[PDB]
Amino acid sequence: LYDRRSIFDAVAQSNCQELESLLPFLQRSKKRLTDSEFKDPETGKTCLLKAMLNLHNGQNDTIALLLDVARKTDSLKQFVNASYTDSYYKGQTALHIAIERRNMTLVTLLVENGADVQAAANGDFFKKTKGRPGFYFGELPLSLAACTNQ
Amino acid sequence: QQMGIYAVMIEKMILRDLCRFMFVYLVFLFGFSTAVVTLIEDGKYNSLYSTCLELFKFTIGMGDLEFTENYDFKAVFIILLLAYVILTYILLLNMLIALMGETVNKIAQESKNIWKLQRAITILDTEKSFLKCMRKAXXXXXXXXXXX
Repeated sequence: LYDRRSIFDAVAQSNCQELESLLPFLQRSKKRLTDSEFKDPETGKTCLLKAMLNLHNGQNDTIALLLDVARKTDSLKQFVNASYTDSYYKGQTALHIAIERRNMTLVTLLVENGADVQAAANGDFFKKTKGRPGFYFGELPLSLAACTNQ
Repeated sequence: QQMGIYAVMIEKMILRDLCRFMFVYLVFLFGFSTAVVTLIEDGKYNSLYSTCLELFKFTIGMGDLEFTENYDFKAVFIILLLAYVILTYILLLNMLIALMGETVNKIAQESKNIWKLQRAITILDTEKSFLKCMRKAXXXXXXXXXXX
């Protein structure tokens, strides 16, 4: 069995083992990696997104496994494309983060598993400082990738 | 911060200026005024005080030149004046502007932070001098420079 907490901890330390029994779990319960219960109820963060924050050397293969699991249930598209819902990071997707981190490899990977390239990150974190701040590029992956000189 | 700069400068000049300058002007005016009192026998311009006051007006912009008819030796008193009038307001004035100009090469730029100190002291005191009433007591600055 797996609750939200269980996976998020596994992800935090790049553990691909504690997620050995993962796929077969939501096969029995037919639960989806995308269920309401597998996201933070106030931000909309998913395990993939936790993984995106918990990088070590711009690397995490909990990602590769996490994606793999989502296709086997074909949560695939809406999984890779889930966005933040809090006023701060609203509309931020994993692809936004990969770029923010200047990580070709993870941009490449996300685009190949079908990240929406037109997804607008539009929360207060992506507009001019309250100061909050900060910082605006606006919104769309291309725009980001240019404004950060990439 | 516009008003403040103006406020600081006047106070600084006043502290600097009177000792270096108020005294020197007093000496030039004192000497010449004494020279004049000796010069005049009668008519109330004999008094050091009346004569000195008459001598001051030259500096104000109200100078009367040869105000007094009374006295002896004719024009020498006028030459005595022309020098003092030429000598003190005017010889004295040029060097006085010049030092400020030389600083005004500089301090004006250094100073503005000087006001900054004044606000800090006023603020620090009110809270301390505000009864140490409940008041804030985390700092962070929103930042965004790349550098990326």
